[PDB]
Amino acid sequence: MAFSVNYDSSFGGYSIHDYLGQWASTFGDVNHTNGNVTDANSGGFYGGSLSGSQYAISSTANQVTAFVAGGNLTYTLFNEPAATLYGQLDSLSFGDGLSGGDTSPYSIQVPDVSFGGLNLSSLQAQGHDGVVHQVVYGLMSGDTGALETALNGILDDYGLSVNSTFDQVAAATA
Ligand code: HEM
Ligand SMILES: [Zn+2]
Ligand SMILES: [Zn+2]
Ligand SMILES: [Zn+2]
Ligand SMILES: [Zn+2]
Ligand SMILES: [Zn+2]
Ligand SMILES: [Zn+2]
Ligand SMILES: [Zn+2]
Repeated sequence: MAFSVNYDSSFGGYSIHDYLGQWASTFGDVNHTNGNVTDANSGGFYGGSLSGSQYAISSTANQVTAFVAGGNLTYTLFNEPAATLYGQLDSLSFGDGLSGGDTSPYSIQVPDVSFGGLNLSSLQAQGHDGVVHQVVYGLMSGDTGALETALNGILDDYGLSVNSTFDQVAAATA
């Protein structure tokens, strides 16, 4: 599992960039900035108040659209590097309807699209500009830039990019 995709068949013909743009447009922007944080726009880990096996959040614009990152995600709320998600990211899953996350895993009710085998490490020395911090925080802000750049990294070894279809990426993994 040095990479894999799964997807609702409706997206076979979407480029990765096109699905992510659709996803970001309706997810919106959680607005995780100063003066504006809440219970509502923070997310949560599965397996701890602050560290865990997956981090997940729902859109505060439509209550529904969501993602879940999953690998080995420690955080540092007030710790040495102030407010910076570090660790290990293996998977991103996008879609509608986040449930669970307490004594069960975070699970998406209506999955769209899912990447596994990302192999992306940032250690807590690298702060609020590590890499998993930049991806995840990016996603929390409706900004897929950081995820699309990393994906092109993974995908260009297969002679593809995020501007190729899901069916196409599927073919190149087997
Ligand atoms: C792992 C996912 C998380 C990421 C990537 C993240 C990242 C950030 C970033 C980049 C800021 C910068 C604020 C700014 O400059 O405007 C921030 C603020 C903040 N975050 Fe997080 N955070 C995460 C999880 C959490 C969690 C679980 C909490 C707990 C409720 C939390 C509480 C806060 C607080 C209290 C602030 C500053 C509030 C203020 O000064 O007004 N964060 N976060
Ligand atoms: Zn469908
Ligand atoms: Zn914003
Ligand atoms: Zn959707
Ligand atoms: Zn939808
Ligand atoms: Zn959908
Ligand atoms: Zn950007
Ligand atoms: Zn490469």
